[PDB]
Amino acid sequence: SMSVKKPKRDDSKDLALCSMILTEMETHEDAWPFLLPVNLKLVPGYKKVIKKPMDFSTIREKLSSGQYPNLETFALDVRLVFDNCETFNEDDSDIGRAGHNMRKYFEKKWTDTFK
Repeated sequence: SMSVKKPKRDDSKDLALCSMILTEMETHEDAWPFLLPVNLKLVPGYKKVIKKPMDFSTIREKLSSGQYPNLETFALDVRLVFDNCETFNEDDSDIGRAGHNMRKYFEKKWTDTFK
């Protein structure tokens, strides 16, 4: 509350650490479905169904241009990529499996880096 704060955590490396996580996600062999925005002209249904499209290149652009106010907002976008994936793709499909793989891969890097 006013003049009553938990000890100040060092957040000075967060931008650099998120960047590294995101690079590792970009270079994973199963990243291919998430590297670029889904083409809303070429994929029927996607624009109407998926209210907040997200992908790694968009995350990268936001990260590099100071559009994430904090760690949590970066993690929410990353998770959105996989939530979107699950909404649109069957679990038993190459893309559905990629999504589950990448979320697991992500959450581990996340826990190891920040928890």
